[PDB]
Amino acid sequence: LFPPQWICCDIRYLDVSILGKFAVVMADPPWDIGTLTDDEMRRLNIPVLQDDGFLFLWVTGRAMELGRECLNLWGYERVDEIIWVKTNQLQRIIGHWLNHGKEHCLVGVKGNPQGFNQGLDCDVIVAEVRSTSHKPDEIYGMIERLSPGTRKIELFGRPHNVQPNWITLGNQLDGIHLLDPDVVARFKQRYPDGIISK
Amino acid sequence: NDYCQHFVDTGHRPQNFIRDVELIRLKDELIAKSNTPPMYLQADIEAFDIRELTPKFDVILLEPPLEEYYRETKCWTWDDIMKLEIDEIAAPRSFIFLWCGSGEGLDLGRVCLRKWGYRRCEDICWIKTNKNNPGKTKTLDPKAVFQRTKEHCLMGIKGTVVDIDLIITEEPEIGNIEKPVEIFHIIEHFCLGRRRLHLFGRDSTIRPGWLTVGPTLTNSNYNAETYASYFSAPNSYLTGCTEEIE
Ligand SMILES: Nc1ncnc2c1ncn2[C@@H]1O[C@H](C[C@@H](N)CC[C@H](N)C(=O)O)[C@@H](O)[C@H]1O
Repeated sequence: LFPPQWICCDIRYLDVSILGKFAVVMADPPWDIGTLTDDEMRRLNIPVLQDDGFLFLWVTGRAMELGRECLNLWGYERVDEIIWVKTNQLQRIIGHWLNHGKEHCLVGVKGNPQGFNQGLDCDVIVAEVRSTSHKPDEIYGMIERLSPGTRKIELFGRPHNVQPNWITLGNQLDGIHLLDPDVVARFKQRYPDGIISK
Repeated sequence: NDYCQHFVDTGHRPQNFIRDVELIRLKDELIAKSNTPPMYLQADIEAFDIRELTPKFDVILLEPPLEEYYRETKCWTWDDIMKLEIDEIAAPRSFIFLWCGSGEGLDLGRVCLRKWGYRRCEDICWIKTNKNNPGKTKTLDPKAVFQRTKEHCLMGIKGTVVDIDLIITEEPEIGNIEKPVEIFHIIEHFCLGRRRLHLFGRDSTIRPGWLTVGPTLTNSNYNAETYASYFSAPNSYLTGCTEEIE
């Protein structure tokens, strides 16, 4: 069901098997560079979310390496790396050796995705910084052109991250908003009283 | 303005629209005064005992000729590179700058850094504009999801030890494999020491303050004893950013 959907949850404890399979996963985890430990990140049940498709994983600092570990542990091969060049309103550019002008987003592939429009966009995003950790909305349009109309899921999203065709998971979302009948049914069967524990 | 959409529409890369791309940089002058004479050696790095390069280096810039650099144009695989004995010539406290390209090297270059005993402290991205040829499509790597418009230079540190982690220039002509000379500016302004090695450098990259070693050099002047004499006492520990010792 096309309109935005979301689930306020602790992503460590949600049974993500109820959500089905997705053409694209995106995550912006709170790396321990309210953070998740390295082991909690490794143990996230990312493998059940896709059979064939792409994972977009935001990283900074030592998560450039830890994120690569998670990506591989979860069954992906890193095949691209998007750079977001951070600018002000006048398109000027805004780790203790160098100032940082950018953030990185690893692109992993699982299986053999068919029918994606690879090569339409380039791997550099030039976009304004907004609030802290707020990622650029340009990535949603890149992902939509890569895989139009398909189901996507975002992990650790905030309210401003919800988007059509996306299901957003995160602990700062407001309640639960689910419209896909497949997902509603499996959510009701798994959480009859709406409580997500353990 | 969505510059991603704009690139889809026009072929102008988003980085084409980045603008402007203390004052007191007399650091540059002290660097130039501190610089050793340029020294250089022709050597087939595959068949060369790297341990002959003495003394141990404070900084190593490593620029192996990856196959991905020759898209329309001896290439080194990451198998070849990983087997270089870089740890045998790096000082116990020292730095490495490894050009990794834009594909599997972003992973295998990190494997190399750890193999040689470094940890990554910076990821420097060379972002390439196409202001002069917006209508010139890529030809993607088979595994690529996106058009690749940048290269990465990884900085590694081993031991107990003004610029930004971005270099922006126009994409060079086909068959031109040179990296932006700005990487030398960044490295030298860290003031890491004066024993500086550039592996797989070329005649075109020879520079004061650097020892350049590579297979395509046409001439050599390297002598290990002469080179070591540049760093004998009282000059053994200079950063390359302070005044010479009288
Ligand atoms: N165990 C957890 N489960 C779900 N969400 C969490 C958890 N821990 C932290 N979070 C949230 O993950 C988000 C991390 C942010 N970096 C995400 C930023 C977001 N991508 C944006 O563009 O604004 C925050 O909302 C955290 O409160």
